Amino acid sequence: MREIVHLQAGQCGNQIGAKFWEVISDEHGIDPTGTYHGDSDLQLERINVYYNEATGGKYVPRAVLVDLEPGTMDSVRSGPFGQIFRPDNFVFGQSGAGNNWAKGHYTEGAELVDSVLDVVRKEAESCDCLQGFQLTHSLGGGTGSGMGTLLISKIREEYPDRIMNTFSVVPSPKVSDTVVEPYNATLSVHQLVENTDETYCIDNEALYDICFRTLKLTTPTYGDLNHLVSATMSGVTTCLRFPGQLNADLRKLAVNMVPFPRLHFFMPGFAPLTSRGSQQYRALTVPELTQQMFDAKNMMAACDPRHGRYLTVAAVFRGRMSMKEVDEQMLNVQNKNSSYFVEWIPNNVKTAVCDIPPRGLKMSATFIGNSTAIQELFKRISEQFTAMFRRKAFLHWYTGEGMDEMEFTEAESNMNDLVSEYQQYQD
Amino acid sequence: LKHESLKDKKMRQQVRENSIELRELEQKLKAAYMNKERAAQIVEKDAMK
Amino acid sequence: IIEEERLRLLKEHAAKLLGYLPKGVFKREDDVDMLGEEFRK
Amino acid sequence: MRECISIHVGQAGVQIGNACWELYCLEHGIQPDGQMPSDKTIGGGDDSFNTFFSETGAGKHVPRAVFVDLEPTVIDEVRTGTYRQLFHPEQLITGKEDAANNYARGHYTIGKEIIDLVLDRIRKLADQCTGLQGFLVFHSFGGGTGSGFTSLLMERLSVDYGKKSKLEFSIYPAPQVSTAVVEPYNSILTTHTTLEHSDCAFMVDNEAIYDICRRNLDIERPTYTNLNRLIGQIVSSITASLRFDGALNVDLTEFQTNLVPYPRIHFPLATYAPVISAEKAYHEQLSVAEITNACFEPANQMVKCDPRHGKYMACCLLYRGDVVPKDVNAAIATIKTKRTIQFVDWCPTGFKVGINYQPPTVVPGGDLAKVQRAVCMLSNTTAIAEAWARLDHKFDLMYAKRAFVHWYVGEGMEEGEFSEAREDMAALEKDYEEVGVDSV
Amino acid sequence: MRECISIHVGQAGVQIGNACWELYCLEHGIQPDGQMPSFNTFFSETGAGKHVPRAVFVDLEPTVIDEVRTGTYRQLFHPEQLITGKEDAANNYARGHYTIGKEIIDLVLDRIRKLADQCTGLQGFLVFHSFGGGTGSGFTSLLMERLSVDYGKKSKLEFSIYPAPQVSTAVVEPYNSILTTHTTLEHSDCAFMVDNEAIYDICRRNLDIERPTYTNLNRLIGQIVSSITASLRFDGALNVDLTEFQTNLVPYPRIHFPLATYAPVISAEKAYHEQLSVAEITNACFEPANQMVKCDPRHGKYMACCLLYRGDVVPKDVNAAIATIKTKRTIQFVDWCPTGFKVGINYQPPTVVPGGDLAKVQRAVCMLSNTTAIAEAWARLDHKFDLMYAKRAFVHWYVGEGMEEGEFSEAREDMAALEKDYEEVGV
Repeated sequence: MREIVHLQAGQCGNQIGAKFWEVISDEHGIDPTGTYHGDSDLQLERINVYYNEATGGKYVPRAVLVDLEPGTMDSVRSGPFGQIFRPDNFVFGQSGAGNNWAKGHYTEGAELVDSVLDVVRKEAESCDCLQGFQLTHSLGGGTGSGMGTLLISKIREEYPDRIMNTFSVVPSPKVSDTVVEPYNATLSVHQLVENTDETYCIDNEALYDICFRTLKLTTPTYGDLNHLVSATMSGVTTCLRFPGQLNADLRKLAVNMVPFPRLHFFMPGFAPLTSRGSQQYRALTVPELTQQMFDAKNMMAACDPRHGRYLTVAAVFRGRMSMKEVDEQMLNVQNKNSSYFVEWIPNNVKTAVCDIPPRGLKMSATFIGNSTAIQELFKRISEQFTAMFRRKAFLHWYTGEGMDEMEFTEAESNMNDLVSEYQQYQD
Repeated sequence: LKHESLKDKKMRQQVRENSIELRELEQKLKAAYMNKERAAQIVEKDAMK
Repeated sequence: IIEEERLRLLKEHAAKLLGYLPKGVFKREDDVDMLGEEFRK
Repeated sequence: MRECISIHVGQAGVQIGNACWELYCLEHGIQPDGQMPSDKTIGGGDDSFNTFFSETGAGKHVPRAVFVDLEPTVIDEVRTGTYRQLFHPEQLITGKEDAANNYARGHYTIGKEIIDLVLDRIRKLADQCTGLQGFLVFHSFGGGTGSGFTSLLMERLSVDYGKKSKLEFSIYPAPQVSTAVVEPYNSILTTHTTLEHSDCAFMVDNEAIYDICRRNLDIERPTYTNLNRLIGQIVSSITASLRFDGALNVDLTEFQTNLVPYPRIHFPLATYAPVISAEKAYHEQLSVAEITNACFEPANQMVKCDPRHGKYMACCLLYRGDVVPKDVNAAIATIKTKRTIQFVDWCPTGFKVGINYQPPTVVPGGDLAKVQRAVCMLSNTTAIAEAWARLDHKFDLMYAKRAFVHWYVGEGMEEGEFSEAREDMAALEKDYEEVGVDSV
Repeated sequence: MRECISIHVGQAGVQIGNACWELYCLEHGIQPDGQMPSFNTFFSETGAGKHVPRAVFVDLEPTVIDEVRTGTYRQLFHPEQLITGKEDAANNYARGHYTIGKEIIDLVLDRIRKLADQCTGLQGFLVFHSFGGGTGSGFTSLLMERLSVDYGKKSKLEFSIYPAPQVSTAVVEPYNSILTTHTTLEHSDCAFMVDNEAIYDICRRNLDIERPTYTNLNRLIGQIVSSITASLRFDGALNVDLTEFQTNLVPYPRIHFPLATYAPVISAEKAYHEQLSVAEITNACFEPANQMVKCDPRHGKYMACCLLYRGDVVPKDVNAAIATIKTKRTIQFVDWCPTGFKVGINYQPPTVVPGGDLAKVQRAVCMLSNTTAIAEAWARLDHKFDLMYAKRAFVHWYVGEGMEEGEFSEAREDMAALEKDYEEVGV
């Protein structure tokens, strides 16, 4: 029926991806050897959305895990759920980019992308009525953001009609883990404006905020942080895999959301989040997750929405719940103030309620907000890109593979009309 | 009795030639014996010198 | 039957090849048929 | 399958690999006989040794290294030592007649009989590679083979191989206490044949390691065996990310594009922060933040050069042990916002962080202790232009009265080659001064 | 029933045959005095439990046969087989042809008759000789001519030591070498050759052995002959019969002189560190060092190349490494031989002699080349003969013992025709 092909790129992508497939498989009753051990009748019918149908009652995913370096996928051949992938799907190379977006776009990326793209059609040929794709990124690198931009445009030219989601992890601006990344995030956003039908941005600095102040962890590994993204990754697609008394699939949440087709950088969040002690003391009602899905502390990107207005706002909810009480508490959010809210679009709210929550909570909520206060995320990278580029710092590495001086300025001019395309609606 | 003997032997032979853990096993054994002989002969020629 | 034949061939040929073996000749603890001295090694 | 070819040269290169390869036989389970022992030879689940060690069909591991010098008395302590039967005997190249502390003797006269021979044993070692990550030259700016023949290898490796990484480890002659008199004629004449044909070259004084040993390791009168354990720990920590998996895995090809702003500024200096004598490791906590604050000190460098008189172009911090990366990123924000640690105003990002899981090991007899985590900083600061204002003056006084030049012009060298390689460092003393200047 | 009869003539012949028959006796399980505590290719069997070689030994100086007749192989042979003359041939082609050999050619041919009536499926003879001496030229010429006009079209293979450029012990060695090449140009099916100077260089270089004796050469020639004739005794993936070389190697009936080598000649102290795979040894066959006859390889182009592999070898490794050799276009193969090679494989690996120096290697190759390079050796071997025969040095003994002055001249022209024939089949 309506099926999803999954794509995972870069070292951050495979770390995100291996944690993502656990929270789908344990939802769907699948053991690490891939044999169905579930309990409910409704569990199994939409296994064709993500998984194939192997012999003897076995299920395998439909992910292809591209990486330049083989030193990350040997981890996920030994992972806790790292066995169920088909070994044809692992695609790997010999020479890594090494955080050079020129080398991850031109030199060995052109040599390798054939081997991925033959596997791409193979997991697309088994589809009946394919619905879209999915991608995982971190924008700061040359191996995942570098391969990813060439992995987006080459899939647009063959399947241009399908709703092609693509995640992103925008780099942390306060302290970066790389020094060459203002060339790398700015060269990738220009390719990410034009081609992707839907994107989300994730400040991993706010993930360090959201485990410290709210979740009260002491030792947050990246693997535990990729749990938090994995709730949102399964949170949006929950109408394609399950029943609904008010449903919203991927296509009903994009074309109901995006006003102008260069404006698809969103800011997500997850509302029922507590420490293990603090879960007991705090109620589980309908407004108490409306308190927290819009709560500026509990956001996921580090762009506070008191720097502008919300164009359109979404919240997919999970579990059986009443619909007066989700409406009157969404009526109240638009009406308690008119400053952070847009005049020329009369409403903002998107609502969706499924019937099966994630296991462990009676209620759940996943937030999507399309804000005008994301423009400072770009004037921050615009000034860091033009600090390096005046004296041409580090540029002698990017030039030597087939890039000239003009390829930064057009990727900065397009990067600098994006703030004004945001500033005009913001004022 | 004749049946017993013939069937048993044929089984053993063909089934060995066909399985596989055995292929790796044989390569390992042959290489080991060979290198053992090599070291022994090295020691022998040293003693001869 | 192929696993039983593999045990027969191991316990016939590999008895005296004690001090060294290649990497893939032993899997999932086949020493119990040759119990006597392989364990103490 | 990833690989390195650790090619040494010089009498101060064989004495480094003696203490370098004994570390890599301890990281793995390898005996000095070469064969793996009984416990690890039945499962065989570990294939982490393929970066450095080969593997023959009869179960013996032979490392990938060739030892070069013209002095036949420091290789002949390897063919009778503990490591007699580890190394393949065709990889210990050794010349009869010496080099005798002349650059020109080791570039034109003697070294031409071995430039062909060592480039056949190199071609064996680099032929098993599915993928070569990079070579590792260990040489010295002191004398004939370590400075002359190294320049002859650089002009023939890159012509042979080309766009392939070749890291370099090198001592640097001390400010005051050095052991030669013809020495500044060499260190000006080996930088000039390395400005083009080496992708990265680390800088170490042996004088600054003489200062850290009276200070940190609490050892009085250190010998030369205790200088090659510290350098041998760094070259473990650079290449540990190839062999053992990590959370932020940083290869060799990652470095050479991530440290150099301009293509003749490839001279980064390095340090190893948690060097503690085993008495004081019992007294001092060694967290992840406080061994990041202890690289930028005025005392834990390895080149006698205090970077207070310079602006940091970039850093490349590599971590090893048990670290969690919330607590790494808390400390790098401290060092950027601290006032004294100067950063160049065309680098607002600055850093490069790497994480690996293996804790550092302990060699028996090593003065270092077992510490749970350890870092290794790599920076190319502006302050290194001070140190050339010391060596290039010492070339100028001797060349003014034309001292010591008559051995060089008679040993197959023209007198003009001192003039063109003197004007060449009259650019690099300026080339640091144009990029340390604030923006206009 | 692939029986071959071996005759060793010349001191080079019997001193090679000592090493050859100790190698063949250790090849099977035969203890050396004859008994045993597939072998019917070289040994007849008597019902007491005794094995008799198919070998005839002959020289005209009694001491070199008598040391065999007294030494440790005294009970191997029927002791009438060790034929012995009275007066030495005295390095004289006329004496070993016309005058002295007329007493013993009848005896050796009658014992050849009795052995060929003992045999039942006869295939060929192995005549071991040199190009240096009187009984290594004249008696071998009479033996080959009489066996050709007596037995028919059966493969009389001959093995020849070859006179090196700067290495000789005689003075008159061009004279009797050009004479034996003239009169044995026609009735030998093939003539393998080896150069003592090239074996000296290989013994210095590959085997790390200084100052070699003659036993250290005859062991190598024994390994060569056993790798030739392993196919008749032991069965393999692709056997090659001994007749197949006649239709395989030689293109025209004066070009039956192929060269040989054997690639894993390596001592134990280096072969312990080095692995020697199939691609390694077949690439190593084609060095100018590791050949066994001194001719400059690069000045000649190849005609045909018959490889014999021995031991554990998988045929795709061979079939890939052959094309890998072919495509280089510096190993010049002639433009009327697109087939190039001819390959055989046998299972049983090369064996080891007690008191030996070649390391026990699992697989080995013996390659039989047919080059154009040996025109330089024929040019120089005609030139030395031309230098001496300008003023009639050493001729008066041979003309007092049986040829006129013109027969040296007609042998000169009948040998120079061959040097023109290479330029014919080269251009």
